[PDB]
Amino acid sequence: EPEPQMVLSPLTSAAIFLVVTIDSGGEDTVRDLLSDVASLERAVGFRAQPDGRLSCVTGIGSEAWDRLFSGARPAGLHPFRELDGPVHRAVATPGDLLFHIRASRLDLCFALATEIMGRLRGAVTPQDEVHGFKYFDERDMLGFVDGTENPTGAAARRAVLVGAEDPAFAGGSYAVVQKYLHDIDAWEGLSVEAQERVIGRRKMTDVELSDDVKPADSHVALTSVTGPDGSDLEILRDNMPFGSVGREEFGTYFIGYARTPEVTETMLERMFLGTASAPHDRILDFSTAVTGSLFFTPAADFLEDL
Amino acid sequence: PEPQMVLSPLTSAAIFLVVTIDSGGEDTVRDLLSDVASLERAVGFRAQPDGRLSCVTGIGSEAWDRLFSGARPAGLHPFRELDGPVHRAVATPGDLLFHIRASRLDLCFALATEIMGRLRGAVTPQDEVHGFKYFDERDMLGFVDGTENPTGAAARRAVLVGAEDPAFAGGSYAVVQKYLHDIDAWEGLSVEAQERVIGRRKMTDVELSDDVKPADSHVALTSVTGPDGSDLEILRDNMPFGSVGREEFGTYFIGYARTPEVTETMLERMFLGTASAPHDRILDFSTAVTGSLFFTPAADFLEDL
Amino acid sequence: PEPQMVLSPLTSAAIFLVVTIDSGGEDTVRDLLSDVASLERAVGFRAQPDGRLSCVTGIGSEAWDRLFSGARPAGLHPFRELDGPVHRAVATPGDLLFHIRASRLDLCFALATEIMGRLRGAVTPQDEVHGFKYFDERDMLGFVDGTENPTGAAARRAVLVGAEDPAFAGGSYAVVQKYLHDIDAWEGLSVEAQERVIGRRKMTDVELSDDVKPADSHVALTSVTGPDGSDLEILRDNMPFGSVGREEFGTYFIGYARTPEVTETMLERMFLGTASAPHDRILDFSTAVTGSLFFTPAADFLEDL
Amino acid sequence: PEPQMVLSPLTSAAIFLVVTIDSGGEDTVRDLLSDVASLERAVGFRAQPDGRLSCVTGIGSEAWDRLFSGARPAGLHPFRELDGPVHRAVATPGDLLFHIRASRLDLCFALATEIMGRLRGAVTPQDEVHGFKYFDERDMLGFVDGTENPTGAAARRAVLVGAEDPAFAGGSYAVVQKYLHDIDAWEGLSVEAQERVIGRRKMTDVELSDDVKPADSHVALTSVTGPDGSDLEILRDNMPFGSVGREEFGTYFIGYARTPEVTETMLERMFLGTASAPHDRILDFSTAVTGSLFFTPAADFLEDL
Amino acid sequence: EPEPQMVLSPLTSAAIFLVVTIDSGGEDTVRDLLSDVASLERAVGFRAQPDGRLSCVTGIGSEAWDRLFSGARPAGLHPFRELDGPVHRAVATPGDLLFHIRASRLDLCFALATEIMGRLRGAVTPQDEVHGFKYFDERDMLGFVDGTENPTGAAARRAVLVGAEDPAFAGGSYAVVQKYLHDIDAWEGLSVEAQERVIGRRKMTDVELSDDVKPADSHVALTSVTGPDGSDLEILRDNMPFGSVGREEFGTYFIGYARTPEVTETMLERMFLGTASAPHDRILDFSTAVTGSLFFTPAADFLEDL
Amino acid sequence: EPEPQMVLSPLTSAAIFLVVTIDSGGEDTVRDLLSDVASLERAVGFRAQPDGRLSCVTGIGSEAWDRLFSGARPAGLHPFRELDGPVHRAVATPGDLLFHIRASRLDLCFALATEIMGRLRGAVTPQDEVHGFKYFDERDMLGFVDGTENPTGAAARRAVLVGAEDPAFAGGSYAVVQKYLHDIDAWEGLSVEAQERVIGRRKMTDVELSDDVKPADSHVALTSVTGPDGSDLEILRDNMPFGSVGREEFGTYFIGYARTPEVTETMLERMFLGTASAPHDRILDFSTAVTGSLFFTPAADFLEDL
Ligand code: HEM
Ligand code: HEM
Ligand code: HEM
Ligand code: HEM
Ligand code: HEM
Repeated sequence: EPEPQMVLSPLTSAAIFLVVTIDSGGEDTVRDLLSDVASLERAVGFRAQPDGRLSCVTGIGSEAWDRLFSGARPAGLHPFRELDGPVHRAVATPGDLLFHIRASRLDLCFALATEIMGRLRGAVTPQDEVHGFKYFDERDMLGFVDGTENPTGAAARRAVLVGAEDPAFAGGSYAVVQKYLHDIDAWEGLSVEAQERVIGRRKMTDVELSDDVKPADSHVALTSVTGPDGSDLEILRDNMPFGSVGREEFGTYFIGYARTPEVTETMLERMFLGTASAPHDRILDFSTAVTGSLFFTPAADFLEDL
Repeated sequence: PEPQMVLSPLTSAAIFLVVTIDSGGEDTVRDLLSDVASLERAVGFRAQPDGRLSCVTGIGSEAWDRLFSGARPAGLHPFRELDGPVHRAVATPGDLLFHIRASRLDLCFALATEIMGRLRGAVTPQDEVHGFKYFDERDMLGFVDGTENPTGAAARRAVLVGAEDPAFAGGSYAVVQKYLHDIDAWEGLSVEAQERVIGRRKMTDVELSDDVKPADSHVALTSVTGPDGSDLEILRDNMPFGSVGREEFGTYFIGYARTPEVTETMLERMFLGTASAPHDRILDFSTAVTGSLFFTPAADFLEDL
Repeated sequence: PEPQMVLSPLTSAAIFLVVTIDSGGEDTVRDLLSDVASLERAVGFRAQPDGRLSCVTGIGSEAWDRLFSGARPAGLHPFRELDGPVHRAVATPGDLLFHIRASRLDLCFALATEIMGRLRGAVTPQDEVHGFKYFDERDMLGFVDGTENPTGAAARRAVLVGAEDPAFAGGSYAVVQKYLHDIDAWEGLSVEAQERVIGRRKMTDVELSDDVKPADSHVALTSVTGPDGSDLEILRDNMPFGSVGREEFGTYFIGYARTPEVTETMLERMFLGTASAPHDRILDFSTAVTGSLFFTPAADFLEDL
Repeated sequence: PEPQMVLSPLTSAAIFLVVTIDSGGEDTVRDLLSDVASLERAVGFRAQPDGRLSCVTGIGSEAWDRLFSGARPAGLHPFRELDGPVHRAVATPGDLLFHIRASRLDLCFALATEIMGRLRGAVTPQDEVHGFKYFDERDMLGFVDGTENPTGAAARRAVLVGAEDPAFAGGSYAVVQKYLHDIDAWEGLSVEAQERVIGRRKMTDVELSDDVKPADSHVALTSVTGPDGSDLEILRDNMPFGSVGREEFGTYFIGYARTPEVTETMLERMFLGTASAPHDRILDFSTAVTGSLFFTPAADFLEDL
Repeated sequence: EPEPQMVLSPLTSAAIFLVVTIDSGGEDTVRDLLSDVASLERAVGFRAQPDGRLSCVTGIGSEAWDRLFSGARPAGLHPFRELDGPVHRAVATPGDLLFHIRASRLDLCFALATEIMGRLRGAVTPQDEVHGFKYFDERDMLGFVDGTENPTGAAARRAVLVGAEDPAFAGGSYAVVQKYLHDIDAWEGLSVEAQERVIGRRKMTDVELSDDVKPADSHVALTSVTGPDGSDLEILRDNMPFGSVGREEFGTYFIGYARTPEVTETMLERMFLGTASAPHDRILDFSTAVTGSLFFTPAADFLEDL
Repeated sequence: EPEPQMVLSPLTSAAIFLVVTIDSGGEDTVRDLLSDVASLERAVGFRAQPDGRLSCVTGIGSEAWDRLFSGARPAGLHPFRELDGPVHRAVATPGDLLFHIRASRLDLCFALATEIMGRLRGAVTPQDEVHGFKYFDERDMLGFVDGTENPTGAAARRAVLVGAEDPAFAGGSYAVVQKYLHDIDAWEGLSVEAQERVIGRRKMTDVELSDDVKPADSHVALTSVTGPDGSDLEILRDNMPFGSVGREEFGTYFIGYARTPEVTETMLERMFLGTASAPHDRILDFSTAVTGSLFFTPAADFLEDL
């Protein structure tokens, strides 16, 4: 049985997201580090038993996969697909390796990131680094509770882990990342009731709007997708807030895990390109994506066996 | 099948709500049942990771027949009043049970508010108790309460319906009784005399030897063996409650079991007695003022309505 | 002079008990008053360092005359009923107040049990509320409640009797009112309209600017400048309480001040209005169902009798 | 088969008790063994949810034959003394092991008190150590200790007896050794020299790379592969202990494994060395003063007595 | 203003009590350590802020004082006085220095004890070392809540700290220590109600027995002492449980702080020698003192300025 | 009478440091914000009682003081003095207003910073923003415990608050800030013993090196200063780590409070210009100051009485 990485684990109060590209000639250094990442996680993490909750999920992009490995590839691994809507665009930006590092304290995340990057210096170029923090009662920078309808238990396993559809890569997952910045000035121009209509849930109490008042171009409406067989298509989101007050940067770092990119891409298409009933997701009128990358997060034993 | 959170541990706060369904309110109730898990997530997610909010929803026998057209769970029936020579276990109205737990009362109250907001005009409240942890898991009689609950696999076996009733697998049966205690009488006993009523040491919670443990002690009467030698177990999530001004010192009893027959066997022994015991001595200091039985279906049963 | 714990912060749990003294109950009460500090330590020491148990004991005007001869506190009088054009602040009976707080309800309940056990047959309960923290220090209207309470030296100056009444230095005066809210009406307002009722932003708790704050908003009416230009302040320890099944969503108001005149001035503005404001708009959603005044003596007063 | 809590994590407090069984003590011991799980619950339930009390009970080779008729676990034998050219792994008496862990020492102490109370007059104590967490999971040599323990499925595979000995499935083997350290000699080494003794970086706990890791380093010598190319793993629940007055700075070693052969292989490598290492350098600063081997049966084996 | 040592600080969950004698010729070593002890306490303690709560209170015995210092001695400092009752005895045992180390965790206590003893090695001989631990809800090994009637606030300051009566030593205090071992076998044979009559309070609830039921030879009656002024004489007790289950050692480590030894001495005299109304304190029928020592704990500035 | 700002408060797990300049014409907006900052601190902080521990200390620079206020100036207020050593330089950088925001959680800090900067938009220009985090057991990025010798209690009050020497500004303090970046690659090539000789304390245990082995150019030797009266000159440090792993930015944000800037300036002179026995503080061989500013932090009531 393949052991997954920690893709099913819960939100934490601190996170570091690091995205790098692999420099020409840096492949051997990267493969050696991949084989040791679990050992590094334990080395740091054991220090803060029992409440540290340190984990690291490592993802590899399509272009990078083909530079690192030979043989079969995961069935759905491709570069992030840029979505060029009439109004809003989802950009593709460079990224070969993702390290999604979580803990209950930032120091543990920082210590592990330090160890990883120490091993990679001179082999990679950093592309993005975000230090995420919990904001009040699991809110995002738009002031709404964010993560509520994540799947749990068996449903999460079924939504997130590769299975018999791609048996050589069972136990893996696909992660899509996008860094979003928000236009807080425009957002705060809206009444609370108008913001609720953009999201599709009540702001303070986080209760979903009734189907009779929920707009068709609300975020919740557009990201609710059912498959041809009537099943709900779900993803697991580990979004974190971030920002810088003096630069007026207020962001949401989006990261979504799913057993095939087709689920997450369907959601993104609905948001950016719209449906017969909605031109686009109204959340995008206040949110700009500035990065966009797709990664395969292999089963943990795949990494170990390097 | 995914169960509701019937296996989850005791918490520091709880709200127990029992309502009856008004004639005409059935549709509203089915709508609400389909959404209860949603509402739980809406409130609970706000307080990850330490909130530990849960809600277990149960449905009574008469309500079942009013709400659903298909098969009935095999063990589902009205609570059976037990008319003992001295003490009585009353059967009181209740169609729907919401057993709400969290580490803080606010989460319980917020969720209860949302549930009741959806049911207003469809149901009549019968009982509402706000329970609280009392020191080191003590009840209002001063004893640790819940010690011999089953855990892990033993709990699953004792609590969850399985292949004996396969269309309802993952469900469970809850019996509730609200008890009020006569604390004046109880406090007139010595500690040793109280230990003989319960069957355990008061301060340390160690079981009395079989040599010393009276036949009519509570632990003796609620220890039941099956014909296959094995102990019959239930999972109890009792909480204290009360009002000092009204001299109300209570234990809210709630017991979960894979069949009601187990919890009914224990109640029979308590109230009706055995060869060796007229009745459970705990009932000399405890009066049951409610009594209701519910089936708590698997979570996917409620979602699919 | 050692004050009672009138300056201590909000806690997550409280019990408020208000009783009247039966005729012939005086001596039993006096004996209890002399022991209440001892009882608080008896229970509270069990939960050091985090229990934070306290009990503040207050005595009403009529009761004062029944219990004690000699000097009366200068400001002590029965709560004054306020009969406004639309809203009324009722005066209800109460001779003794016990304001019990802790970080856990069990500690409060244990202490209340001890106190009432010592008073049984000498007093009659008038009110009992069990308050709980609601999210991030919110009240049942959904606003952060207590923000502008004074701290440090400013609190001491606002709350404790000093040289103006030297025999009773270190005392304070408490006004209590139990309020029930009309949540259905309140929830009919937009958040922006709610903010204009209160005078602060709802989610972020920032005060509205003076150019937008309505004259009949709550913050506007309860901001009162004294003879010297400075704000007259009180210390509020309001707690939410309620019952979902009875649709009872409440705020237990308790405010401490060095003279009742401050609190009474605020009440008059709220209920009777001013030239600028008909009445406090919070009262269009909030009904007072009790109203009592108490003097809370210095701790050494109680210890000596 | 329900295992005892041999797979559970390190805790901040522990008591290790080793005793021998006196003449005629067998019946008393068998009665205790049947009740030990009940005693754990008695104490443990008091400190839900965070007490994390557990007790693992082990029985030695000679004791097994005195207590039980019928089959013996395949791997149970007396601890094998190893007399190396420089260092010795001593064997000392021990019939019963109690490995008691919790998040607080009180819980461990209370359970140990109850156990020893039942055994008074039937057993002679041989060793008692009260262990405590030291900073960030450090040992008395200043190194993080426990990092490479197996977890999850790998831990089950490494620790629990399976189909190779089916009557005893769910059991495990525990080896204990009390080590005292020469802290003066240790503190005479540079940090970098200490890291070469252990095989990991001192502050950050990162393993030295293979190019730099000495062959007589502790991590090198206790890394063993079976013929399959499989890593042989044990689960260590080591705790620091000591007495400053007596200059007693210790490590209480306890390691669980599915067969004693794994742990014995490691001890042989440490004490007797390999082709490339005379002995483990950790032993130049560490002296074993006890050594015993126990079998820890499945929990239901004990309950069935 | 004299700065006291942490003699007013509350009970903690962990404690080490160390008593040593000063070997011949060890005086200079000890004086240097005394000047450094606050610095050692910060060196260890700062690592664990804000919740470590580490403190160390250093005391010096009467004989040791004369060996260490010339000039003024504190007025109340003398060797502990042996009390030879008809039945029970309070023994006097050697002790020149006391270290009363407290924290929320035993590691901090142990680390600081280690640094202290490492500096005193070869200059001192250990006489006693006890590792105390909190037992449930502030109970002692007899199962009673212990510490309830300790003074707080200004009442504690008045009771504990030397003031104008000995101005050269203002902000000091006096500590008496006794290690007690209990006969738990005998104690656990009593009914709870009989135990309550020994102590003077309710066992489970910790409420004081009323005057009309409390026995004259109960512990609470014998340790309640009114001064000339008709006011209560008070001490501050930081008693901790300790023991070893194999040796049947179940102990109370008594430590009591007071502004003058006369207060603690009066209490001990009542307990061990009794009154007109009581032969002795019934607690002593289940408790044997095996050490007894008296220390002065100077103001912190005294130690640093030597 | 005078209530200080929270300059005596302890270290917390999270901090934001914001330094801004006041734009031409920004003065009135700033004065209005200064009068409201306490109300904003309460608006956010009350939400998180009792464990949020939110505070904000507001400082004003020398040039800004004269732009903002008429009448008396604090006696010690002047621009930060650049120190140009032979090897190392302490740079002076622009800064009119300092907001030192601390809490147990970063969200509270970020929320309050957001409210302050929202009021100042168009009136100020940000110069520096640092989000500090606790690193293990109060360590800095050099791996040493940092803060140990801070004064406490009465000694802190005396070291930090202005008193009768400047009675109009009694209850204020002076803050010096410097953002340091560390050369961790160079630092990590030193043995632990060599690092200990740079700092002047044992790395793991934080015990001070004895006076025989402590190098005269060690950090602790150079920042140990006695006044003419023989007494130690003390400051209160609230230094926090910060960093970005991808940029290899590993920093110490230095902030030191004192009753007069002369104390802190003497320390800086010793560090940067050295003594007869030490060319400069060895810590500076691994640490570069990239900001340097001096602020007066007035009593709370001074800000309010605007
Ligand atoms: C731009 C920043 C984003 C923000 C601030 C945001 C915020 C939210 C919020 C507040 C909710 C409702 C509560 C919850 O269930 O989590 C929500 C739901 C959801 N979001 Fe987003 N979201 C963002 C981007 C995305 C993206 C890019 C996707 C998909 C690619 C996505 C997929 C979802 C899904 C599947 C749900 C659950 C809908 C349901 O089944 O009820 N979100 N998000
Ligand atoms: C006044 C109401 C009740 C009180 C205060 C109470 C209290 C207790 C206490 C103190 C114990 C011993 C510790 C423990 O194992 O939990 C106990 C055990 C138990 N009670 Fe009750 N109980 C009550 C009602 C009931 C009822 C109505 C039932 C069953 C219908 C029940 C079933 C049990 C069971 C099964 C045990 C475990 C006995 C054993 O296996 O040792 N109890 N209860
Ligand atoms: C229905 C009952 C009440 C509710 C729900 C309520 C709620 C609030 C809220 C939300 C605030 C703003 C935040 C704060 O500073 O605490 C506030 C402020 C205040 N309330 Fe009330 N309150 C009630 C009754 C009263 C009463 C009866 C009094 C006085 C007799 C009073 C006096 C004050 C005062 C003095 C302030 C501070 C105003 C300022 O200076 O900004 N409140 N209340
Ligand atoms: C003498 C006292 C002992 C001390 C202080 C000690 C300390 C340590 C330390 C610091 C580590 C490295 C971190 C870790 O992975 O836990 C380690 C690893 C280990 N120790 Fe020891 N140990 C001792 C005795 C033993 C004994 C007696 C055994 C086996 C019979 C043992 C088996 C192991 C194993 C298997 C590892 C993991 C090696 C690896 O796979 O990396 N240790 N020990
Ligand atoms: C590179 C920036 C800095 C780092 C990493 C740093 C680190 C340290 C460390 C590790 C200590 C020893 C433990 C302690 O007592 O806090 C220390 C002490 C000290 N530092 Fe620094 N420091 C730095 C800059 C400064 C600056 C700029 C000053 C003064 C202007 C200063 C003043 C002090 C003082 C007064 C002490 C206490 C000395 C004693 O009395 O023992 N430090 N610092």
